Amino acid sequence: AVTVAVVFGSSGPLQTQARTRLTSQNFLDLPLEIQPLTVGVNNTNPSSILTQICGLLGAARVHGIVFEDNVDTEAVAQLLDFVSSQTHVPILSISGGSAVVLTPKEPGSAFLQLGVSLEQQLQVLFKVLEEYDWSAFAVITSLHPGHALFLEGVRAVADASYLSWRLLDVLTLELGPGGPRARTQRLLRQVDAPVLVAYCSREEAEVLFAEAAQAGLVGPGHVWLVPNLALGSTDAPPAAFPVGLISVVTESWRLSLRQKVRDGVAILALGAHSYRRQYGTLPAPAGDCRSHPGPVSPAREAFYRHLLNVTWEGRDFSFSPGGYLVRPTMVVIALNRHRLWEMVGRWDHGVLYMKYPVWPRYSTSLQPVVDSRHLTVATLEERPFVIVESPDPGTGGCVPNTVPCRRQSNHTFSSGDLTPYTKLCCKGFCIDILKKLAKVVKFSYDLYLVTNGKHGKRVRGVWNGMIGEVYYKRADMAIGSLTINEERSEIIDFSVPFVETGISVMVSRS
Amino acid sequence: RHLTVATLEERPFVIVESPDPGTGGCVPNTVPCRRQSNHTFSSGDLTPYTKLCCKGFCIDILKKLAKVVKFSYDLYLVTNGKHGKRVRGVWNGMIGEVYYKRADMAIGSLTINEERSEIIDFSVPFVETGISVMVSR
Amino acid sequence: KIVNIGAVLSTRKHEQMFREAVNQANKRHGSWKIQLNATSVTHKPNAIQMALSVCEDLISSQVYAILVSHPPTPNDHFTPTPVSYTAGFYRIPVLGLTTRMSIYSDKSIHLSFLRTVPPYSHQSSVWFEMMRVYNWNHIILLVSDDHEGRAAQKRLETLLEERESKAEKVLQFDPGTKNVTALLMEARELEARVIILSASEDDAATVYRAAAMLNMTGSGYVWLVGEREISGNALRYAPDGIIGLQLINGKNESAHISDAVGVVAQAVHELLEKENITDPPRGCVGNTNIWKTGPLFKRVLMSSKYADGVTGRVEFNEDGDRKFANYSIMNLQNRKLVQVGIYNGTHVIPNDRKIIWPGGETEKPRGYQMSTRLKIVTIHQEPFVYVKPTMSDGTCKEEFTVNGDPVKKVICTGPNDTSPGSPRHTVPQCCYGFCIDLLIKLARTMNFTYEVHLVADGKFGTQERVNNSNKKEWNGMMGELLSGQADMIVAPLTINNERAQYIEFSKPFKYQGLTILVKKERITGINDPRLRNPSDKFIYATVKQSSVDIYFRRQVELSTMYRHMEKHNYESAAEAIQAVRDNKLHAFIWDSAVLEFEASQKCDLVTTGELFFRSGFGIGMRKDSPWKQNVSLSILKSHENGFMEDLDKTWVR
Ligand SMILES: *[C@@H]1O[C@H](CO)[C@@H](O[C@@H]2O[C@H](CO)[C@@H](O)[C@H](O)[C@H]2NC(C)=O)[C@H](O)[C@H]1NC(C)=O
Ligand SMILES: *[C@@H]1O[C@H](CO)[C@@H](O[C@@H]2O[C@H](CO)[C@@H](O)[C@H](O)[C@H]2NC(C)=O)[C@H](O)[C@H]1NC(C)=O
Ligand SMILES: *[C@@H]1O[C@H](CO)[C@@H](O[C@@H]2O[C@H](CO)[C@@H](O)[C@H](O)[C@H]2NC(C)=O)[C@H](O)[C@H]1NC(C)=O
Ligand SMILES: *[C@@H]1O[C@H](CO)[C@@H](O[C@@H]2O[C@H](CO)[C@@H](O)[C@H](O)[C@H]2NC(C)=O)[C@H](O)[C@H]1NC(C)=O
Ligand SMILES: *[C@@H]1O[C@H](CO)[C@@H](O[C@@H]2O[C@H](CO)[C@@H](O)[C@H](O)[C@H]2NC(C)=O)[C@H](O)[C@H]1NC(C)=O
Ligand SMILES: *[C@@H]1O[C@H](CO)[C@@H](O[C@@H]2O[C@H](CO)[C@@H](O)[C@H](O)[C@H]2NC(C)=O)[C@H](O)[C@H]1NC(C)=O
Ligand SMILES: *[C@@H]1O[C@H](CO)[C@@H](O[C@@H]2O[C@H](CO)[C@@H](O)[C@H](O)[C@H]2NC(C)=O)[C@H](O)[C@H]1NC(C)=O
Ligand SMILES: *[C@@H]1O[C@H](CO)[C@@H](O)[C@H](O)[C@H]1NC(C)=O
Ligand SMILES: *[C@@H]1O[C@H](CO)[C@@H](O)[C@H](O)[C@H]1NC(C)=O
Ligand SMILES: *[C@@H]1O[C@H](CO)[C@@H](O)[C@H](O)[C@H]1NC(C)=O
Ligand SMILES: *[C@@H]1O[C@H](CO)[C@@H](O)[C@H](O)[C@H]1NC(C)=O
Ligand SMILES: *[C@@H]1O[C@H](CO)[C@@H](O)[C@H](O)[C@H]1NC(C)=O
Ligand SMILES: *[C@@H]1O[C@H](CO)[C@@H](O)[C@H](O)[C@H]1NC(C)=O
Repeated sequence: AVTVAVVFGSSGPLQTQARTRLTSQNFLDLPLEIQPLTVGVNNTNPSSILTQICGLLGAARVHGIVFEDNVDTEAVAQLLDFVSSQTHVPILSISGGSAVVLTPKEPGSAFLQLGVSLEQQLQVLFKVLEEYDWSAFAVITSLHPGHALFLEGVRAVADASYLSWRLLDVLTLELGPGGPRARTQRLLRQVDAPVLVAYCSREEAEVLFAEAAQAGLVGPGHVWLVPNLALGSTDAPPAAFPVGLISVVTESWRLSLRQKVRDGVAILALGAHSYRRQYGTLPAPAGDCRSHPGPVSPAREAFYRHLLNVTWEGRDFSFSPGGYLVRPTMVVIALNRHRLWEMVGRWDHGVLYMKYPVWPRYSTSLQPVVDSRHLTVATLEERPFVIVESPDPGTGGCVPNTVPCRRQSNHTFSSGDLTPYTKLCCKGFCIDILKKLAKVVKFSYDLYLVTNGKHGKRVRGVWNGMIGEVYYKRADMAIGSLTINEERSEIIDFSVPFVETGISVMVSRS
Repeated sequence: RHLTVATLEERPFVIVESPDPGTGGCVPNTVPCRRQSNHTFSSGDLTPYTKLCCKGFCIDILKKLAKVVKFSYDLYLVTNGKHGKRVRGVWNGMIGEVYYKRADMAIGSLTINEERSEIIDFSVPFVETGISVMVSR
Repeated sequence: KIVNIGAVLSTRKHEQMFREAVNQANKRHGSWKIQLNATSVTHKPNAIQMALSVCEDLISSQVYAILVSHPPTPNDHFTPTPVSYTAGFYRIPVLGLTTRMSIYSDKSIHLSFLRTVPPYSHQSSVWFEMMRVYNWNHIILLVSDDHEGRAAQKRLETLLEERESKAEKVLQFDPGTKNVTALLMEARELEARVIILSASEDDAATVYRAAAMLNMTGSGYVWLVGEREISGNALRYAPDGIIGLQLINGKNESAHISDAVGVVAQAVHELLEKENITDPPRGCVGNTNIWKTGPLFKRVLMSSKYADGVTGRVEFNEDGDRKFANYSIMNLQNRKLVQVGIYNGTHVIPNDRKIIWPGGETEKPRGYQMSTRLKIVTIHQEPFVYVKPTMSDGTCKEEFTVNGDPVKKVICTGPNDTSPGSPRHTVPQCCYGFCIDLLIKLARTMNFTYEVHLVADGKFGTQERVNNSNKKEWNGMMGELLSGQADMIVAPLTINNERAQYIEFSKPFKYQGLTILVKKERITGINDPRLRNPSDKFIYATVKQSSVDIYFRRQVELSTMYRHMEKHNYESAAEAIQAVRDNKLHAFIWDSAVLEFEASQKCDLVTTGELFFRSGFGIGMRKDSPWKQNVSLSILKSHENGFMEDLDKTWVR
């Protein structure tokens, strides 16, 4: 019946090829049983690729081709696109390496990459930034070919968003093996931004992270975000990658090669089945190199369209006209303390599912200690100085000039170790003072309210309130309506008073 | 990006001072300005131009414009006539300097009117004014 | 060490020319030991067989760079693609000599690709220069939907956005599709008289025939096209008087071969000093890694000033494209393609002959044809524009001033409709007042006729995010002026930065500010603590989609101001004044010119504080409208003689 071919190039064990056709007696779940064919190049060079595709085409009449590569191979995507354009055969790229989206396809192309574009990744990264309320970021791009598309995408996403996205500085570096050591440290030394979005290849990403570590740009107080270009073989990341690096991948990142091959075979089978049930006949197999078609046949243009909109096992695999995946279930992953890539959030349908209410920061990359510029600011509520409010319903988040403050835990029912918090928006005189202080001294802060006590009172030998939080190392500083007196100065150190107060008596003049 | 700005002294808006002898230069918040170099004051090789310092409303506006539009500029006063009047078909003053391309732009107490707006271009007014009558109480 | 270069040609004779040229290049240089060697291969019909031919011979030999030409018969981007892909797999630089497509400028697809000839997109640059020479501003971009048209449009838009300008409209013409008459019919309406075309031969011929059908080739129009539109089928049906251009050399293969081998040899000699040279992959089979020196070889090859070539100085830009060029400007004068100038690279140089424009005129035509019948929009503001119902015979009540002067009235079409909700019927009324008198004077002075109509939704207009989308779109008189339903706004429209980006404002015809109206005096400006601390005790509001809304929304210091305002905005100024007088709203923030007149006439109300946003009313027009200066001059004249004083005295007592 239907002939679907699987092409290789990941090398590794050689027995897997047999399994690739053993699964022939596994597709009984899929209607319209498919005859597979397994031939795998082991040098992944243009000559072998072209010759093996030529022989595979010449030997048996194939209806679709599935390609897979390991990692970090650039020009294979162009070769597969060229072969698809010439021979007019529907190819399907799975796994990685060749799954990086190649945006401008040839008019007759049928590459149909199983990847996600740059614009969607930037959309999800900006959604994450909105979730964690990081309005001011800086963009660091190399001279890798494609940075122009990245800049256009970030500008488009910034413009096409309700939030007032701030672009602090865009600086183009010059990475590469060895290269020009200088002119990067100087530029990275004067980028004043708490969150950085970087775009560079795997080796360039490693070099950039090493330079930033030498430049004091990693650790708490600095959050890095990268697309899949920086990630290579997520099974094992390099040591130069800083803990807390955030990226966005597709759902299939955790799947195995066999599962991806099954998914691609299922996609081709469902496309062929839809074509058969629409036209009442099996799809016409492709030809070979000789006698190039020229104008795309109407049957080809119909089989391609049928293959476009296909849904399998819940997840939808609709393909954009450009050849990539439109509206996929994307997962936002990050590098944990133990240097292992683990999922942090999902995307599903336009809605973020983050498992950290507050973004964590770790003692990693704190060799000079002073790099711990991050602070946690305990605070209370007093009507003139600090006032909280519910998030603005129109655009979520908060109103401009309103710092997001998380109430201490969820004491109403979670009065325990449970970390999840509850978000509110804080403003007032003391919040303005704290904002100006963070702008001048150049530090970052996590503002949070206090639930145990109000301002501090020695009860049974312990301290509660903001004084209690600061005295017990739970907060690096406390700001609000905190009065300076002798008992508090003996256990904690105050600052110069910024508003003079005292004890006063109020009466009724009526 | 280097604009040549012509101006003229008008007490509320433009004020010229000699630089402070003690520090060599002059007080900050005061843009250095030169006097027209037609008459050479070199006296040999010292300086062909009188170096003063200009301050006031119009100079503050010009500094704000330089910061916002991100351009650099010098500043020189006009010693050939007042703000500008057509005499024998030619223009003198600030309008003369701008119309004959001796300066990029003219700033100061310059009123927008039809006869000037025909020969040169004008920006949006930044302070309103007109003909007014002064009498002694 | 023998450094070998390679070439893929078609004629089987130009390869001998390439061998001769490389021999001469070897005869002249710093070192003579590198023994520069050359190899060549003829083109293959099958693209896959062509790529295999690249993998053999060229790649199999120890080659450092590859050159590729194009057969004379136009085949477009089909022949250099396989060699480009195969050599970009190993980052082996490939120099194109005759290909013109812009797909090879994209470094994401073709990684190691350089060219000695500018692509079709770069032609847009010279058009910009011509637009600077003849001061043309209103242009139409009739471009194909393929990659070439998109690239040319993107480059022209980038150049235009670097300056302060914008193309009037673009028209996407799907390649190979007949009936382009809809696009030409759309473009005929627009004010722009400069037509710019970017399409293939068949598409150019089709649009030329369609334009001849629509008489769009007559006097006043200007046509600027590219190389593809003055050759082949296009030239046969091209209208006379079009201005095209063509590259000087273009198809001189030998010049581009000598000029390429010279720069390649210079680059090799230049980077040989640093050494660390890595031998090439030596065959497609048996290697899977890129050639390490390759990227650095391309990087040093891109920056190579070979200023001794046949075709002049050779320099490459950031995308590996030949920086400069010389384009000869061609005019179709009586079925003959005559040259009238040469583009040096930054300015077009006219030396001989005279340009004959399509209409037969020997005089440079302006790039617009502003019509006489002018549609003018207006809003209902009491001191400026009184709108009154017309009697059943189609004219409204005659009236005279107290002094004894006749009140001039015009007919207008407003939203008067009995149906609820939106305006569902445009019943005419009669309009008069300050703005209408100014309009009558302006029309008399500038010699144009007008049709006055009222705004649809009763709002002045601020840009707002359109529903079920993420982009912001204008509304009110602003939206109607920008879209094209109205050609000029004669109404009390406040000048501000947000509107000035898209609309052109004349000189202010009325200076005023913003003030606060309350019932008949404990408010001082917008700085009183009550107005800085919003509460139910003191409620304040403005008119939705007005200048005050924009002013408060654009202020970071006054965010709470706008937050409180958003809960109580009003549909119109008159209903807001009525609500304030009836003790339903406490304070109303609005323009001083209207608020002071209301306080004087209707009494029982007081204006408090000093004006906190001084601005003016101005006539609004579309961006870069040709007759802005006229109007501005007239307005200034009206300020000088007596007209604005009379208009103030007669209307706003
Ligand atoms: C996926 O897309 C194809 C084509 O866009 C859809 O095929 C259409 O099916 C309807 C009825 O089922 C026909 O009336 C149309 O003519 C078909 N379009 C063609 C032939 O181009 C297909 O239905 C889509 N899948 C689903 C599940 O709806
Ligand atoms: C210098 O270039 C010539 C180009 O002809 C090379 O000669 C070719 O060499 C290859 C490989 O040995 C043969 O397959 C061709 O048949 C040869 N062509 C001819 C016309 O003889 C020569 O090998 C090069 N010199 C080197 C690489 O040292
Ligand atoms: C393209 O199609 C349109 C149909 O919308 C044609 O427009 C009609 O043309 C005829 C004759 O020219 C007129 O009598 C009709 O009034 C037109 N209709 C409209 C709605 O404009 C047009 O002629 C076609 N052009 C070509 C070249 O085929
Ligand atoms: C390409 O250009 C070169 C020079 O620009 C042309 O070479 C000329 O050839 C003619 C006869 O073929 C000689 O009389 C000239 O002296 C040559 N020029 C120079 C500077 O020596 C060459 O002919 C052109 N090729 C084509 C196909 O037009
Ligand atoms: C376009 O043509 C002009 C000729 O007018 C070229 O100018 C020549 O430039 C070279 C090197 O810069 C000089 O040696 C010649 O003397 C110039 N010619 C003249 C007549 O002065 C110019 O180089 C050409 N443009 C390009 C890109 O080659
Ligand atoms: C104002 O415009 C009208 C119409 O454009 C001008 O009337 C034309 O005048 C010319 C000669 O002056 C005649 O040849 C036309 O036949 C007239 N057309 C119409 C429709 O009357 C009028 O002259 C203009 N006023 C001026 C120039 O002062
Ligand atoms: C602005 O007004 C001036 C009048 O001073 C116009 O200049 C005249 O324009 C007409 C037609 O455009 C010409 O026939 C006259 O020769 C012009 N007069 C002079 C002295 O040059 C000018 O055209 C108006 N601006 C616009 C855009 O129409
Ligand atoms: C690659 O080619 C075949 C795969 O069919 C394999 O048997 C051979 O050992 C491989 N050659 C290598 C790894 O050099
Ligand atoms: C509050 O924290 C608890 C602790 O796990 C969590 O279960 C709950 O969902 C949180 N409520 C929120 C975030 O509204
Ligand atoms: C330059 O100065 C001379 C006096 O030396 C005087 O005629 C006038 O101010 C200037 N002359 C010009 C501008 O021709
Ligand atoms: C050349 O290569 C050597 C190692 O072989 C390296 O140490 C040196 O830095 C290189 N010089 C360059 C790339 O300029
Ligand atoms: C305004 O509309 C109403 C309802 O349709 C109509 O009765 C009235 O005549 C209209 N006004 C004029 C001036 O025609
Ligand atoms: C307007 O947008 C809302 C979403 O906020 C949507 O529910 C509604 O259907 C849209 N209306 C129209 C007419 O598109």
